[PDB]
Amino acid sequence: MEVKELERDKNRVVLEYVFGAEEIAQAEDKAVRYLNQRVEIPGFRKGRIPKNVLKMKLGEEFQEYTLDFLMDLIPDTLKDRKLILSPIVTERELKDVTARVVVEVHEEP
Repeated sequence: MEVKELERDKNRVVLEYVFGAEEIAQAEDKAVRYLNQRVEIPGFRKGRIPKNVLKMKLGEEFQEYTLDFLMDLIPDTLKDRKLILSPIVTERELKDVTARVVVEVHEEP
């Protein structure tokens, strides 16, 4: 969880929080949990739905939840700062794992 200051308009700042991997795990987990006590899935016991299920039967919604939990860590960061109004959240996004590789090919003619 490393934050980086973008712009500063006198007393109006705009910080950028970027969360680690493990951090997303826990956040994910808080989600998985938070949901189990709120939704029901045809084929599973109450509060027993696996993450693979939710993650696939929730679509980008589960992704939002995971982010929500990641937000909580924020408050506990501005403790030393003397604030006026509660910090707003301009934007946010969760980028899933991804791999890339380019290759060079030669054809006939």
